[PDB]
Amino acid sequence: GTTLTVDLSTTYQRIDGFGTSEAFQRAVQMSRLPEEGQRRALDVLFSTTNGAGLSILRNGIGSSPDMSSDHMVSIAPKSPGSPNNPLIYSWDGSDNKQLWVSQEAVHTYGVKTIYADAWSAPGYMKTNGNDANGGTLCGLSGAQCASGDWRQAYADYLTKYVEFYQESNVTVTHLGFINAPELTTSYASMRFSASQAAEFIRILYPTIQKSNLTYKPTIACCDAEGWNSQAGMLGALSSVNSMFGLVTAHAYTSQPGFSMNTPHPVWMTAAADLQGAWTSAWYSYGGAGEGWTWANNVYNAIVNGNASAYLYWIGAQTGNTNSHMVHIDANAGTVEPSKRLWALGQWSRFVRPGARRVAVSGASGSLRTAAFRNEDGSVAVVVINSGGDAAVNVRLASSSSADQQPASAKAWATDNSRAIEEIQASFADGVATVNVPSRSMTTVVLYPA
Amino acid sequence: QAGTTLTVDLSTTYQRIDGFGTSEAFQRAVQMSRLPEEGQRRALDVLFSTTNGAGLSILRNGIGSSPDMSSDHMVSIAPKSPGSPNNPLIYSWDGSDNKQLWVSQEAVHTYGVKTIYADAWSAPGYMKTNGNDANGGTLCGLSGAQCASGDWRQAYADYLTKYVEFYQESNVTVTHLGFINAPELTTSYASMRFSASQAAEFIRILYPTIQKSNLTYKPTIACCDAEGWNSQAGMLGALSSVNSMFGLVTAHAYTSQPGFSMNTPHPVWMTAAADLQGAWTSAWYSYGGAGEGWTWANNVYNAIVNGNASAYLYWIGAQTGNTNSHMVHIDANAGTVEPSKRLWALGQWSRFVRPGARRVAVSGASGSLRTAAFRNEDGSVAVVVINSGGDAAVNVRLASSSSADQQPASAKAWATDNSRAIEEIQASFADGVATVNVPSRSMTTVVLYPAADAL
Ligand SMILES: *[C@@H]1O[C@H](CO)[C@@H](O[C@@H]2O[C@H](CO)[C@@H](O[C@@H]3O[C@H](CO[C@H]4O[C@H](CO[C@H]5O[C@H](CO)[C@@H](O)[C@H](O)[C@@H]5O[C@H]5O[C@H](CO)[C@@H](O)[C@H](O)[C@@H]5O)[C@@H](O)[C@H](O[C@H]5O[C@H](CO)[C@@H](O)[C@H](O)[C@@H]5O)[C@@H]4O)[C@@H](O)[C@H](O[C@H]4O[C@H](CO)[C@@H](O)[C@H](O)[C@@H]4O[C@H]4O[C@H](CO)[C@@H](O)[C@H](O)[C@@H]4O)[C@@H]3O)[C@H](O)[C@H]2NC(C)=O)[C@H](O)[C@H]1NC(C)=O
Ligand SMILES: *[C@@H]1O[C@H](CO)[C@@H](O[C@@H]2O[C@H](CO)[C@@H](O)[C@H](O)[C@H]2NC(C)=O)[C@H](O)[C@H]1NC(C)=O
Ligand SMILES: O=C[C@H](O)[C@@H](O)[C@@H](CO)O[C@@H]1OC[C@@H](O[C@@H]2OC[C@@H](O)[C@H](O)[C@H]2O)[C@H](O)[C@H]1O
Ligand SMILES: O=C[C@H](O)[C@@H](O)[C@@H](CO)O[C@@H]1OC[C@@H](O[C@@H]2OC[C@@H](O)[C@H](O)[C@H]2O)[C@H](O)[C@H]1O
Ligand SMILES: O[C@@H]1[C@@H](O)[C@H](O[C@@H]2CO[C@@H](O)[C@H](O)[C@H]2O)OC[C@H]1O
Ligand SMILES: O[C@@H]1[C@@H](O)[C@H](O[C@@H]2CO[C@@H](O)[C@H](O)[C@H]2O)OC[C@H]1O
Repeated sequence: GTTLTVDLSTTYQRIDGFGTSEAFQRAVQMSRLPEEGQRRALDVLFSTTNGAGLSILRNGIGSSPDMSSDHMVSIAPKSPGSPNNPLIYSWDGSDNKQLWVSQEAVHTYGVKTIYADAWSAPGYMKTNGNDANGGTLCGLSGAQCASGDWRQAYADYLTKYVEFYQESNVTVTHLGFINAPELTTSYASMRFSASQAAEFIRILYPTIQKSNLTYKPTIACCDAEGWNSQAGMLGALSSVNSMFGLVTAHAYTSQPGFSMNTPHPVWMTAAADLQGAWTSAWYSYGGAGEGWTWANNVYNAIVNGNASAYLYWIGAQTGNTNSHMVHIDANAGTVEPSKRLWALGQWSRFVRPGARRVAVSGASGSLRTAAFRNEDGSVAVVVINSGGDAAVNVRLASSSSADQQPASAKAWATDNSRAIEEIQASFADGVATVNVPSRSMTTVVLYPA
Repeated sequence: QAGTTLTVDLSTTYQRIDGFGTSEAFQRAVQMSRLPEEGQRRALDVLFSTTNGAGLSILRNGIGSSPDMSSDHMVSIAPKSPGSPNNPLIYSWDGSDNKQLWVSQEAVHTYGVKTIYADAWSAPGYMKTNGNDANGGTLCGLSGAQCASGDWRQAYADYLTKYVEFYQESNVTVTHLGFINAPELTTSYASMRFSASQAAEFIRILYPTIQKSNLTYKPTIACCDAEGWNSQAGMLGALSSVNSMFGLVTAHAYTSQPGFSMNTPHPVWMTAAADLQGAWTSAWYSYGGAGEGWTWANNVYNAIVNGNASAYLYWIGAQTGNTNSHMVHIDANAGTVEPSKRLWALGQWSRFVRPGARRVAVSGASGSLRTAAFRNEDGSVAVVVINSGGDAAVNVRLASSSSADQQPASAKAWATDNSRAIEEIQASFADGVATVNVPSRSMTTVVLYPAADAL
């Protein structure tokens, strides 16, 4: 059959993980389910044995005065009157139900990567006096305010949000201070040029470093709405590459189809079929909402976009568009996972944080392949099969060390009939033989003893 | 103060008490079986008799993991590997289970025990990363434990189910089932290392295996018999995803004490404690030392009132040897059995606080008295009085708020102390109030009985 030979001596990017968000009170929607529904939603998102095994949670650092509509209330919703005054913190022990989701992810399911991102400063820190409708942080170049220079205050505020999480037994590992900085919206939004982002990183970095935080989070930038948009910010960011450690971008205004010129890992932090009528299907005709489509979208972001992580926009939510992976039926108190959840899971269950992408060769026409060596030495080989059932042999290169060689193998597939379902893996003399199902994503894993 | 009045408020309730007990694992049951017939009967009586012994209501058995009965090892029902987990397991039943089946049959059919907790300390060696039931190692096929020989997770679930079926076919119902013991500890004897995450992983496999089995009674899954409260409490977060698939939290009292309530929806049992290394003593009170009956009466109190425990098991019941690892001493040469006052301390609880009792509020204790109260399923109310002072005149009553048909029509009392082993004392009863002289340095239990069916 087809023989796929993994070359562990040819390496690419590290994989930090896969995930999603419950921002904008999507966590509050989850919190209103019955106990059994809450548990099923958390399980299908985070379970490493019986769900998607998502390894990254992205939270919003709320900017709004209250929890009206779907707004994320800020930890400091009321102005202290001057940026020279201590901020007025009113920690509610909830953070828009994101603290609960985070505690479950970390303490119940073993998630270790928590990305907190502000879509805006509080309104009193901004040129327009409002967390919505754009505007900029007071005190940046070209943004003087009568009320004062709020740059250090905003750095102190973000540091305090991370401290509140720490005191609630959750370590925020990555910290963002803008989202879609190129776009004014009717909801939480804030306009920074790439230059202003560099200016603010020079203030935020020493604030974190001098803080009493147990773990100093890595600063991220800038959650632009597409690859091209974020790539256009990298020149101005290059002066501060010693002071941040993660580039973030979405997949809306352009696709993750090229390697960005940055020394940092690059995460694709939001993608979705936002407008698409709800479908739970794996494959029907290759539509934009189909699980098969999203298995390939992830492949493309990793192999062509050089992404180290891939986050779907929203995990569990109500509504009937493909903006989310897991449908909440608030009436029945029920939870329905789409095959998009299982697409992201077919990746995340087997390609764990700290994996290194490695060369695989031998694929035929109708197979797209990628390989990853996990920190534990397990070698996950992804096979996306656009044809009929295919006999595939998976092995390491001749030149592989005996300590890298597998003593056992397993395989799982997602297709129309399967949700990360274990399939037979014949194992003889370092070689795993699997029948990759028609129109499936199959992951074959080679385990050392 | 016409004595100290203890007033029970039946409207204020706490946890249920499932019972009190011990184990005869690691061939301690074999040591009992070697006694002359009268010695066997005396050992069984002092453990289980509800009239003339400690009335222990729970037995904890080991699910043997060893390839043979060398040393004190518990031989497995499946000591020989089938080579591969695709192959049916090879069951080699000996009709004995390291003499635990006999102790169980006597407990259930002679003495009325209804709760039988079977716990594996290891899978058989051939199912593990180290190929041995001792020296730790992990079940093959769990996350972080892939084995050349295969994935033995389903096999181990099938094996545990089959152990329960062999008991069922020998007319004993296993009510509770554990699959690890001290999962944080590697030892030179039966031992197996699981993280809390691995335990949750295995529960997701074991639960449906039990539910689809042909067992007459589906036992409740327990976890995880950690060596202390702190160690077990640290496992609860990873276990919380499978709270719909198990029903009992278990922990020991070695590496920390049962001094706080665990955050779990399940009943919590303290399934092993002992003065393991203390020189044998049979005494109730000498100075408050680690082996004394008085100290163990207080350890039970603390586990129930401060630990929120629903059950309390001493490590071993009857055993040979010269330490306080056990409650009842066997002299294999004399063929004799000698209960310590630790046996009588646990019986001073278990005789009167029967399975299903609900802990209830009691007020009025003076400085020398520690008190707790329990409403039994039959409406009888057991009031424990632990008295560190001289003889204490005490009155025991229900709160005036009580329905007149909850109010006792009779009362009895028993005490354990340096001279008494669960000995009846006077409970003078007038107009719903029991009056007792609680002896110096004793544990006394006063029971208020409603009239019930009696004219
Ligand atoms: C000290 O230790 C105590 C334990 O020893 C501990 O007590 C525990 O307290 C918590 C918190 O108060 C209690 O949690 C509540 O539980 C309610 C359900 O309780 C009933 O079901 C339980 C589980 O039953 C399963 O397991 C048993 C054995 O495994 C079986 O006997 C059962 O058949 C059943 O098995 C089935 O299900 C299993 C999975 O669960 C499955 O594996 C199995 O195969 C099978 O299919 C019982 O244990 C419990 O029994 C108690 O109560 C009965 C009746 O009084 C007694 O007779 C018993 O002796 C025993 O004491 C019950 O039968 C939940 O409903 C409740 O959740 C609701 O409320 C919360 C908020 O508190 C809401 O967030 C939630 O959404 C729920 O809301 C619903 O109900 C409310 C009504 O109040 C309503 O307003 C709302 O709209 C909605 O409808 C909560 O989870 C827990 O039960 C206690 N345990 C026990 C054993 O009592 C105590 O806290 C400790 N103290 C301290 C200080 O820490
Ligand atoms: C893909 O992304 C990785 C980062 O995830 C890039 O790795 C960097 O490569 C440069 C140039 O060789 C090194 O000096 C950096 O130290 C690397 N960063 C890390 C964190 O490893 C890699 O260059 C990217 N690939 C392409 C084709 O652009
Ligand atoms: O510029 C026009 C484009 O269509 C954008 O609006 C798209 C792609 O860049 O942007 C996306 O719009 C929808 C956003 O979702 C919402 O977030 C706020 C919340 O209150 C709403 O309920 C959501 O619909 C998404 O964040 C954004 O990337
Ligand atoms: O880590 C060191 C500690 O002292 C542990 O050894 C203690 C308390 O955690 O653990 C206890 O050690 C003795 C064990 O009893 C033995 O069980 C196996 C049997 O073969 C032996 O004869 C017994 O001594 C006890 O189970 C354990 O809790
Ligand atoms: O490894 C396999 C798991 O991936 C599988 O998980 C299931 C995925 O589909 C969901 O609908 C189920 O709830 C979940 O259990 O279970 C089998 C296991 O071998
Ligand atoms: O109710 C009382 C029993 O608890 C008591 O049991 C005795 C306890 O001490 C043991 O040494 C004896 O063998 C045992 O009979 O017996 C008297 C009864 O009133």
